[PDB]
Amino acid sequence: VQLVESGGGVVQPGRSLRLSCAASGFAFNTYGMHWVRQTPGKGLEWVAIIWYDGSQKYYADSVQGRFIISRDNHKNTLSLQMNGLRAEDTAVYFCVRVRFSVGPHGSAFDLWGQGTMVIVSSASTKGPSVFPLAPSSTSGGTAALGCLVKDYFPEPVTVSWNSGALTSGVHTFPAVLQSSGLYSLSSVVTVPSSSLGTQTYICNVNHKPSNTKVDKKVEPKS
Amino acid sequence: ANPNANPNA
Amino acid sequence: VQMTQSPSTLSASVGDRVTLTCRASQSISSWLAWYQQKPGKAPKLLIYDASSLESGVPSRFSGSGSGTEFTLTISSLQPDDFATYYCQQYNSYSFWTFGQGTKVEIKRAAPSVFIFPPSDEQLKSGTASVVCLLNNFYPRVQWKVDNALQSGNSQESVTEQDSDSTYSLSSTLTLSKADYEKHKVYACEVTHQGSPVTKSFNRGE
Repeated sequence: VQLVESGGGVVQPGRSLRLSCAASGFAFNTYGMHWVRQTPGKGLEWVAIIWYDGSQKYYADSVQGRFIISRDNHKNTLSLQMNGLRAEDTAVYFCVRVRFSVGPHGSAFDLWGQGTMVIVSSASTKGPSVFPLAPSSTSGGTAALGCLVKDYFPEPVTVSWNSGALTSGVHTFPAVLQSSGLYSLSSVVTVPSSSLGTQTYICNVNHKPSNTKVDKKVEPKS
Repeated sequence: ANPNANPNA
Repeated sequence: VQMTQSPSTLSASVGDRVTLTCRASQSISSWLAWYQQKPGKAPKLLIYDASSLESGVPSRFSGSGSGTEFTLTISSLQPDDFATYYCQQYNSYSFWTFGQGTKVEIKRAAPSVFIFPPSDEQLKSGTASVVCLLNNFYPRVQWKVDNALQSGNSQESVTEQDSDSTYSLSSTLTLSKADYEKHKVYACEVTHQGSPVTKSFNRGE
């Protein structure tokens, strides 16, 4: 029993994208079906519903007039046609089945796909710039330093420290898609304050898509 | 319930 | 119908009793569902019709409430229960809306807060990024630039607990270099509860 979405990827703003969802293992034509989306920075947002027989459709205001939901009960597929895509439609899109019920009311969402990611960005491939987040002399039991990995596309970058030798204290954040259509993230590490003059710190950023590797030595200021 | 009415067979 | 979940995040240990609250801005009768979501995975249905347990969901999960006030209780938390829990209304003529979630996370190191000025290196590029780093500690963060409250030019992100259980939150304030040279005091203020801490620096010092 499963729902499997497809069709996501990178799409330019204004352009169009069709998602599909293949349902199997249940009587698909007897079920109402939904699309729900999720950005990292907002939670879950409902998108559209379609009746078991295609006879009623409803949309969220944010997508009304630009998205079309449809279904093929012969091939057991749900689809979402997304026209005039904006940067703010960037999200994981989930195909979602309603929990079956009798009587007059709908029910909760009992079966979800794994989701397909659509990234609305006019950007081209581009390796990152790496800027130090320099430590100083300081409060919390430890010092803190990092690398700011800015303006790259697409995902992912990988971040290591001292070529993998420094692992404890390392926190690398998820990338955020900036308004510019480019990603950025930071990798930080908490280190003892006394070692600022002794242990040199180097973050390693590898950006496979652009065949770029940056090694940045992070040292304090004065 | 209109949009929220039972959407199933 | 706006769904409100407070708090947004909550520390607990294996074994604790956990109660999550969900308030609805209008009566929704019992048309309320709770989901659990872990990173990188789809939400999973726990409770429907505000108190009915979904098939196969273990009995330590229970829900109650009607009208505008609902709760989800975990009688004794287990190691696979650290997750984000969402409530969602499906009331007549109300479409479908979700709370913003309560992230239940595993307790604990020492809280700390750091602020990083833009590097002179990035300044050459005409852009200035100001980074505020929070460790082992979570708000709800406000940026002040010469006491001027900032809006719309900051982004936040958080890491995930893994094998210990340290976590961090970052706020990145993004400014043109011109705007950055036009100010002296840059401050990052973050409030936990009754409490605020403000790390700052003076440009060029």
